[PDB]
Amino acid sequence: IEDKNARVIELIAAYRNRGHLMADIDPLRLDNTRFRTLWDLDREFKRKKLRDILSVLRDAYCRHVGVEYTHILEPEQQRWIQERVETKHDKPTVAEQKYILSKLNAAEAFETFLQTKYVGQKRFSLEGAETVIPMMDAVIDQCAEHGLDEVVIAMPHRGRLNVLANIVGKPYSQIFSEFEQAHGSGDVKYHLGATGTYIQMFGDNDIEVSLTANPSHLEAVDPVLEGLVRAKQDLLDTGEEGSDNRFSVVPLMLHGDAAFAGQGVVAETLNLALLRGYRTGGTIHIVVNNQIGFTTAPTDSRSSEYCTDVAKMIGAPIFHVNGDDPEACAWVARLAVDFRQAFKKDVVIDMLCYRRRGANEGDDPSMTQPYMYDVIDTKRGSRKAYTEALIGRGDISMKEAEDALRDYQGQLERVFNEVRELEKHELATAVDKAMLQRIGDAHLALPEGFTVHPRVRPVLEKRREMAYEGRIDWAFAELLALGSLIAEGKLVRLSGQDTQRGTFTQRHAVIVDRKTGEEFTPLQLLATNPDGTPTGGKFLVYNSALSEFAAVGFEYGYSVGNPDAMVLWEAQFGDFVNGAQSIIDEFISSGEAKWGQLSDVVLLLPHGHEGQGPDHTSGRIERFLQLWAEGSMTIAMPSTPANYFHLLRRHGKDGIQRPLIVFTPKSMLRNKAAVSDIRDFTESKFRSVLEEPMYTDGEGDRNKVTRLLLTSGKIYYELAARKAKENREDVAIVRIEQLAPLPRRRLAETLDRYPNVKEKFWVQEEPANQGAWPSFGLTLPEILPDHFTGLKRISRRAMSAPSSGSSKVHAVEQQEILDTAFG
Amino acid sequence: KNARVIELIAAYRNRGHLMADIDPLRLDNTRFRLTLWDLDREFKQRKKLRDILSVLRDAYCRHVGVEYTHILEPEQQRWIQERVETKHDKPTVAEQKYILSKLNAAEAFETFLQTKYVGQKRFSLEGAETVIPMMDAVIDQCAEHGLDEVVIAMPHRGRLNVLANIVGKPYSQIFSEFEQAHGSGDVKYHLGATGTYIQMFGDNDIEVSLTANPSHLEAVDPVLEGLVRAKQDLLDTGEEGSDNRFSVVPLMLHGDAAFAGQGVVAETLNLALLRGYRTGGTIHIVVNNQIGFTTAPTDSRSSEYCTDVAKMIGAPIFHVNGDDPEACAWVARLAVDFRQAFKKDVVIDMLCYRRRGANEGDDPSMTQPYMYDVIDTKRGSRKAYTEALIGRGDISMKEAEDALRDYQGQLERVFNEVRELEKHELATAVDKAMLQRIGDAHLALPEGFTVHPRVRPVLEKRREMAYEGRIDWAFAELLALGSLIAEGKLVRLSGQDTQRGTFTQRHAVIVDRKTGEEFTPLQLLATNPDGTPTGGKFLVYNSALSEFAAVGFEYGYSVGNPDAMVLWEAQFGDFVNGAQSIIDEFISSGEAKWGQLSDVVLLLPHGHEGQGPDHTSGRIERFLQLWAEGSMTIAMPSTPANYFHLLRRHGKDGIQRPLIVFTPKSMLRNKAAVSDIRDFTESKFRSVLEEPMYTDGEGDRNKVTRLLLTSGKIYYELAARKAKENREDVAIVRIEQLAPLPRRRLAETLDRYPNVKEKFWVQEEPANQGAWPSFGLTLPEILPDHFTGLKRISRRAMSAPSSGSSKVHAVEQQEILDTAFG
Ligand SMILES: Cc1ncc(C[n+]2csc(CCOP(=O)(O)OP(=O)(O)O)c2C)c(N)n1
Ligand SMILES: Cc1ncc(C[n+]2csc(CCOP(=O)(O)OP(=O)(O)O)c2C)c(N)n1
Ligand SMILES: [Ca+2]
Ligand SMILES: [Ca+2]
Ligand SMILES: [Mg+2]
Ligand SMILES: [Mg+2]
Repeated sequence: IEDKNARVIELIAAYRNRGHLMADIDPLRLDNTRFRTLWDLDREFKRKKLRDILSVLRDAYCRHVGVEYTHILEPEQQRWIQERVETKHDKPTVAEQKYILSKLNAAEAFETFLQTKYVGQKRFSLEGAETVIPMMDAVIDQCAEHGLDEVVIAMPHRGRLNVLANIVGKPYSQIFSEFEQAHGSGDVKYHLGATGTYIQMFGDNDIEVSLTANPSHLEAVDPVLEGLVRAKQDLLDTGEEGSDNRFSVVPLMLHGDAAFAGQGVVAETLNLALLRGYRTGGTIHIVVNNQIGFTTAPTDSRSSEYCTDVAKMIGAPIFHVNGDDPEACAWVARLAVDFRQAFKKDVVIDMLCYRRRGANEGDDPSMTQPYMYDVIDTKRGSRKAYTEALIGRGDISMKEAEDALRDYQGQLERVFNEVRELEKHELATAVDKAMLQRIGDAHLALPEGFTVHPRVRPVLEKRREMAYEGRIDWAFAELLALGSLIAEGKLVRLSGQDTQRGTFTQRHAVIVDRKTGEEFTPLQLLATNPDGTPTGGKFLVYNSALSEFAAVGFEYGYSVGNPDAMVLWEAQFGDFVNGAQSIIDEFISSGEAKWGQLSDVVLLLPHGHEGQGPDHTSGRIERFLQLWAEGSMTIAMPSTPANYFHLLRRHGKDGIQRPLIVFTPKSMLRNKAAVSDIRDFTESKFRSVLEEPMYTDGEGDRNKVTRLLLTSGKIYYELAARKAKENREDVAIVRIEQLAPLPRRRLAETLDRYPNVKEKFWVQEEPANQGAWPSFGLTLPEILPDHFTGLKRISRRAMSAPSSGSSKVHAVEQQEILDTAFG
Repeated sequence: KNARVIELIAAYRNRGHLMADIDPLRLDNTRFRLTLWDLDREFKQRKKLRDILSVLRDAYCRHVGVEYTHILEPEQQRWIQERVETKHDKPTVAEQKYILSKLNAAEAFETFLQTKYVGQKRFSLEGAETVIPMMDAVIDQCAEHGLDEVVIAMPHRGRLNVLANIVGKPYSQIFSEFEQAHGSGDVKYHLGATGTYIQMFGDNDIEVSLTANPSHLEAVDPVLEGLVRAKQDLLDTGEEGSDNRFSVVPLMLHGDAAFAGQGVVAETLNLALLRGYRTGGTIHIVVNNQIGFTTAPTDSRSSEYCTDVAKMIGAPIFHVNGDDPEACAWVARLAVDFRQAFKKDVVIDMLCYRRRGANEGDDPSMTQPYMYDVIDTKRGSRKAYTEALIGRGDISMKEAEDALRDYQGQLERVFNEVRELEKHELATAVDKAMLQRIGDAHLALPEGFTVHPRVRPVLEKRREMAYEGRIDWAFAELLALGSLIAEGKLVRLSGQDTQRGTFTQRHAVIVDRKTGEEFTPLQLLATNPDGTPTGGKFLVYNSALSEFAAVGFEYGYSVGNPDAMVLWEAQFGDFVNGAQSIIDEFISSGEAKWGQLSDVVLLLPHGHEGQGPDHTSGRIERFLQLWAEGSMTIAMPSTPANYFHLLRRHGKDGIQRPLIVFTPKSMLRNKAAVSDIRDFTESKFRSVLEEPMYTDGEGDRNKVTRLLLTSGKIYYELAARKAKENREDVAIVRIEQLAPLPRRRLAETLDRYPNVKEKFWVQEEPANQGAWPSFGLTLPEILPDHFTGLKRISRRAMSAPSSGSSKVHAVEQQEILDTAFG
């Protein structure tokens, strides 16, 4: 009947849409509520019997795999999943089953060794979650089967050393070398990066496997992994910026259930997944879902059914899999890789498991989760269970079962023995005029039929004029630096919020056709020599998403992935970079000292007191200076276009991997005094300390100076204009262009040229507790006591905010600084 | 045939929104691009296919795109389905005229603002004015449900319009001393406000408020939630209340690019149904003008809609055409009804356009030439809706002309009113019985309650400490909070694993070994011995794994209820940098910027113990750098009793100021770090502490030639070394209150050591960290006769808070102790 056939259609849709709500995914079965005509079952429907349709639906959607995919908007993706999930799956070969068991044996023997040999390692234990090892193995093996080049992993602490041994393939001698509290991070080896080669067992392919470094800040590494992968993909000419659509470098990202639901950086990183500036062709996510977060239950950790519900944001398919079924876990891992290869989109695997040990050393987890731990106490391991089931199903003989147990024992013996044996042993930046002229000419070498917006056309003509006649402004000097690096063969990646045009309408790195909307990148012409051959260089410029945390994390990641790239991230205003504070604190400022991991990332932070309020005034110079330690970063605030040009060229050509923090201008972009001569680009270098041009080039007399004003940034021009207005020959203004490391020798040598100075003042726009004064006021009299003893401060008064909220108050305070400096 | 119909119905319900006419600009030209005899056949409840298809097209493919089949609760899917799939009778002309009056009021405000003042184009609501009759419908529907208050959080776009036409603030207050291509134009764009909404066609009124915010888009989102939650707790409504009304409604506005890119959005959505954070569902309005400064949506997000993040918590989503203010008002009322029925978030994606540019003097056709050639052909929302009402025969020409008179009068009124405005232009000690009561409370277990065998000694020890002394840090904290509850104060404590405590020291909540039932010993102190309530309460929760949203929430909670004691605890101080935007933009600076006060406490476990650079520092140097006179109190107590007095002073001083506490980890179990009963019953907070051998023992201060100034747990190590070597020539002085510096108490303490020849600031932290960067510069300036020649003893300056090796940590710690006694 038509009514009966309709009930079947509704039944099929119910299993496809909501079957996952009844699938037997929890190996602990904590929730019992979850589970709570006969003649029609043998009737054929449109041609299969109802019982056979219902058996296929129960096997596919209500067994050990919960499939969520009907939320996906692309019908072809829903169809692809449906077809692969709704078929009579042939059980794996005994060889495949034995191989999964061997990986479970290796994982368990590793955990047993680690928890028996050392005392304080329980909090990092993978016990109850060992099925993640044959699962990761299946991901990597499937990537090798597709002929891909590398799998890059990011993960937290749980099972880290097991992943090093059984996935990366690192030897025990390297893993437990100089191996080391009830809480906190263990050995530094729980944080370091690693590289290895994975060799297929039943295939003839190999693939590179790497693991990126990370802090204890859960999920903070997520955008770093994406950036590192994208840099590697651009190097291999694969993916978005490549010749092929393979995206042959795969991000494999591990997570914990509580961190995946609560950390905002997860959503920000998922949001990058299909962006032209940030896509990596889909990430394979594995959530180690042990249904606990330290002592916190999932009902206090999230407001949704699953810890993975955030991934619905980008229409990713989600697979909830029972961690006690390593075959279903391996099968889902392979399906995930196939989906990622077919659609270049993220796949999330929610592996339901348990945490056998506590949240900290000496923890009795039944104190806060008595019910969960009374169930965990009855649980046998996933290895013993999978071995028991294979004999139960008659898949392996009793002899084969004992050999598997002696493989376990041999694996345990080997790591004890190997660690026992280990314990027994224990450049010029100036360019030629022709280079400047070429970059100028590039702004007018428009494609045939291209229509420039009438307001952009004068910018291009003025850049040709500047290249040939001088008075080069800040925005053009930046493009002269990047353009000349591209001409020399360097990859330049520039990104940030509205960075193609520039927040202050100054950059125009990308220009838009007035009639078609087609994008044109003038600096990209520098990637080709006049002979028509490539330089090897490239200009990659993007408008970022409205993120700071993920975007800064990505760019840091990108510089790690390709140390030969020039990577710049620009804040809309330096004031918004505090949204990426975790990246600044945990990776950029400290990654080198903590993990030996190097980055040459540039942060461009528009900075300056101009009356636009406390969120459009400061990049927090004082915070970056406080983070600095010898050799960790370079911190600068250039006052001239040419000095900024030389700063960027020195950074890209010095052969050193060190982050550069630049406090960049806003109104000073259009200050007509803030322009440079051609000779400043062709016959000079970066100057960490600058004197007034009247003393280095003019008829100024340094011996008339009794008051020395030390400063940095745009306030120089205001100080210099007041000096000229009042003909103050008794006053000299010295700029500190490089704030960190302090240019001690150049500063001492410059000050020695003013012998009649009776008083020295550090002049700054920022409040007394901000800017360079908190560090300079303490460091300058200590590093140079014969020069800075008695150094006094001229600044805004100390404030709890970077500035006043009133532009009227700003103007009064600015004038007060100028009147004090010349009082 | 019947099967094809079932599939057709599901296709409209699930994907009809992909074909709905939601974009007023119709930028995507590919968006729109079994038999006719079956159309007249009745299907199964018995309706013709033509009728089923008309209802489905009207409900899902007109000016409203409905997303709801992702919702796992079947009763919620059914509720939406039933209200959306009905033959909707067109509104009454009076209702249409009311919607027009709100568009009249919205456009007259924008015309005035963009004509009277220069530099206002980047904040313009032009192209998005339909958000005003939409917000009006939200608030009017909340008043119709008899609710108490609507609290709004929004960015700059249409902020003053909302002040005038939603909050009801007069023009004289909005434009008072009203003050440039970029940034924030006026402080009025950031300030909080409060008003009363009076219904037009009803007899209800409702309070309407707007919370303060920085320019950091979406950062205010968790702050709004905390604020509303505190107001709900005060009204005894919602989760911690007698009724399930949740009578205070969060109304949260957003921009399309910020809603998709900011992680704090997901973190705040994640709080929506949590017992410690739920507010009964938030009404979200996304002002989706399909642009983010100069950035197109394809570079801003990886999903079809800017609102796709809201699917995380199964919120229903309504995409509505901003050129249809009737559909916009209808969806707003439906959203309020859903929120009231299910106590869950509702998201309204209002598709509109941004008439002006991203900054003053911007020509947005430079970067979006196609969008702006379409915007240039667009007539305003008010003129379009007026023209539509004329064509549909809903209003006569006289009625349309009277609507234009109403518009013209509203525009004249603002100009005139602003023209007229321009013409005029405590003891913290408790009694022994209080300590004994808090001790006894730990053993006053409910009938049949089974204590975990490892928790029972903690309870018994607490009874012992209360009566015999040697009170440890963890108990001293509960003595402070418990005594405040006994005095009638609401105490809210939360953070990651805060019920048990990260270091298994707190046990604020204990769990029944057999049933899992929670017991809160301090909640017994909310009742007097005679049985009457004190008016106090203990609200303690395990937070989600968030820092940004959790810190934002607690800050907002203290703003919502200034009489509450609100404490947020970091698992380790090292993770608080994930909440840097809240520290920088609200906690440290809200008072100076907006006059907005908070008494929030941040508890940051801190100390060098060899657990690595992410389990060592709460970054004291960063909080000290943020501090300015009167903004915050910053402390690092060394004794349980001093921490007790610090919390009691904070809760009872009648001052709304954040308190930053650097709390211990191993020092929780240090047997020397214990206090006597008399320290709680006959003392007070001590900003400076001397060694007990000089204040209570036989020590001689005149023998001291070397003074060691320090803070925190390193004191005990310095004191133990002094004892071991009998170093009478050395004295150790602790600075318990780091900010504001206790200048007088410090000077008076140091005057008691006349023979001191050298002074050293001793700290565990690297030289560029801890208190030395600020103290090394401030102490010789504020007290030159005491600290000229002050020298530092510390770890060497580092780019990380510590070494990654516990072996390196131990060597460096011993080096500090040997230098201090060298
Ligand atoms: C950003 C951040 N916040 C807090 C912590 C402290 N912390 C360490 S483990 C833990 C609970 C983690 O739960 P989950 O994500 O489910 O992982 P699991 O330990 O269960 O594998 C927390 C809150 C952290 N390391 N990082
Ligand atoms: C956290 C943060 N990052 C960056 C900015 C700078 N910013 C100001 S407006 C803008 C674009 C906003 O787009 P959208 O959210 O769609 O709002 P709209 O201006 O279109 O209403 C940005 C990136 C900011 N204010 N806050
Ligand atoms: Ca370099
Ligand atoms: Ca207070
Ligand atoms: Mg977990
Ligand atoms: Mg927008």
